Amino acid sequence: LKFVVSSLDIIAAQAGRNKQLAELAEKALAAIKENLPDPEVVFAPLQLATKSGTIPLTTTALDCIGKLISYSYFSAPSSSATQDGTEQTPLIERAIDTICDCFQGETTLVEIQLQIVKSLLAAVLNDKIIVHGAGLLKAVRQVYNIFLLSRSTANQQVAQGTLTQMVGTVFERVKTRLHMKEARANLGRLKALTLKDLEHRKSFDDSHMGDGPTMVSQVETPESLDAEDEAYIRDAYLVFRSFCNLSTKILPPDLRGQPMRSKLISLHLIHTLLNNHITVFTSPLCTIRNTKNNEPTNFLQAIKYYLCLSITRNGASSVDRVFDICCEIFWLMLKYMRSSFKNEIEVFLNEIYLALLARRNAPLSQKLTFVGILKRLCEDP
Amino acid sequence: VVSSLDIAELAEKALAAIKPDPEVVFAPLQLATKSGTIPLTTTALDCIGKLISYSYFSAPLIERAIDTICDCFQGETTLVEIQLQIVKSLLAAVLNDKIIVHGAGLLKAVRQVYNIFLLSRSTANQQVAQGTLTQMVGTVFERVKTRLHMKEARANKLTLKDLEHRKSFDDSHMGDGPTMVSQTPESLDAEDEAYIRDAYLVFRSFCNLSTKILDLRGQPMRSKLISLHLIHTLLNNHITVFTSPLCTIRNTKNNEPTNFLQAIKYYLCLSITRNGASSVDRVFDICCEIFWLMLKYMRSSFKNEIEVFLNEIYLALLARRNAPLSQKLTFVGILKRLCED
Repeated sequence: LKFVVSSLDIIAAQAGRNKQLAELAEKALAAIKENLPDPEVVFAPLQLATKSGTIPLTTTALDCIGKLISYSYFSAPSSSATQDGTEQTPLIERAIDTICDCFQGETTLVEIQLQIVKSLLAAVLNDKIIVHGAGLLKAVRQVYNIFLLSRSTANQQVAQGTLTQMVGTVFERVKTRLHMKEARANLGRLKALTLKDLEHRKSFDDSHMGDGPTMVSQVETPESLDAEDEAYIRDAYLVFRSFCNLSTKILPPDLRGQPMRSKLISLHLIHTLLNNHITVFTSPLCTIRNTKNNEPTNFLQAIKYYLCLSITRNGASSVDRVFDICCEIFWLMLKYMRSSFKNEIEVFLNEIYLALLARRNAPLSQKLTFVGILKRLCEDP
Repeated sequence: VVSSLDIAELAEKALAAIKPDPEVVFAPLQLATKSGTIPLTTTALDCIGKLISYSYFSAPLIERAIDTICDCFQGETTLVEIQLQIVKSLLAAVLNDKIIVHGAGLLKAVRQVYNIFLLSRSTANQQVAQGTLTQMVGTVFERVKTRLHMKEARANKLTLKDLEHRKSFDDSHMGDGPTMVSQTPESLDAEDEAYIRDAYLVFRSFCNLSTKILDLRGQPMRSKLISLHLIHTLLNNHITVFTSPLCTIRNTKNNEPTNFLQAIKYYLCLSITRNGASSVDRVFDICCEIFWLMLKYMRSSFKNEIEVFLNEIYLALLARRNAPLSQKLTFVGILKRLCED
């Protein structure tokens, strides 16, 4: 649009002692006058301006970059054999990297931190573009890192909110894809053991799944529907696995510290995703491909190791907030996964919860919370 | 005493012999009981029971007197007054001020009163039988408590079906035991042990009676319920006897001491295994109470079995959607007792 032009006017005006910057800006403004151009000619002064680390070069640049990514201006590398050379230089991973690189720890200016959270949000969660792979997971991790590392309470909060919206969206998109999948299956029919053992029980191989490039979808053949479904589901699995892993750290006797805040946001996000999208987890149509043999595997069976690991490490915590969030996760597992998790449920009941009830010096509130979970299970299915 | 004998040939022969030797008095009394009428049988039983309450019949002579008493019961067609008198005379025989009978003699009396309770048609008779039965077994265990009390002073993978084949203590051909009477460590050991074999035999008998596989007022269910009730009463009222590490019973094979709890383990677990998951709420609730006692006092000794019961019976129940809500809530209440203990 023209926000591109206002951005370049501000950048060229505020360039100051940086001649190269002014020159790239003006070169871009000139190139626009033929009404747009080569993505790189517009992207060069934006990128450079983000590297000054001052206001308003950096904030204006970040704003422009996020909006340009959301308008599908930038694209990802392709492996189509029908490309003729005329295609633009793919720049989306680089645009997202440029945004992410502006956060360099707690000394980064608070206005810039905020602008980074908003630009990643605009890049990742918009109405025209779906980003998959490394770019998405980088945006998500960067918003988390700002939540964890900023010394601004305000920024910690907007980051928490934005992170929640992002992980929520990744799973909502998967839920939509499964809904479509089941509609297609229906249409198709119409026409006619200890606690210590659980840390070493990983049936699903997920080596190098975090790897792989950024892809982009805009908003016909079953092979293609299956591959898209795989993209969506893989985003989901990587997000979920990430939070289980963050939840598994062991702490000694802390609530405003980074370790405890990390454990809490991880457990909270795991619980929220389970509660709001339990059908994504339990559907026998939800399938992700193993890395070793490329054989399709049930989603629940694939995340099982990480879920049980999160509970193994955090159940029986002496911190009541952590104990409570595990109780709720365990409730979901007890209610919607009795069959798939039968043995694990048995271990958690014997070695963590009943063990706690039998313990004489154990906090009474915790005991009552657990027993309350049992009563809730009696009065539901 | 003489009045009883005054109230055909043997009778007067006894009176003549008084001018006394036990057999001459025991002969007409025994014969009189076989009449099956009032007031012959009632008076004879009355007298025999009183004599056993005394030490006239003694340390086998007590067993024959008790046999004669027990033989007066031939089922529900037996006259009600005779039933009641039998219950009272057996009470007087087991619970008196001077004499404690051990072994078969004890075990014969207790089984008989139980049977009267099971077979009588008199609500009154079955109830008084129940009360006396409870008092008998309670008294046996109380006696053991006293003996242990003296003794410390003087000293100073695994499943529900495997539990049916896990018997570490062998009591094959342990038998009822010989009849003995109570009013130098070896004599003391013989005595402490005397009490302990009595207790073990009672408890085993009741677990066994509880072990049958199957309305609510019929004989099988009333048998099951009274066995479970008594088992629970013994655990609840005399737990220290079960938990005491000095309370020891000698194996039948090699006479090597074994802890009492470890000895009754098989039978207690069998009782829970067979009755734990019953669809009938009374049985379910009583088993729950027993399981509670096992949970509170035998966590160390019974860890694996408790784990088996939790996984295969109670949690299983909690997981079933079509399961009765009342049972689930009874179990969860047990767990909550575990919270606020």
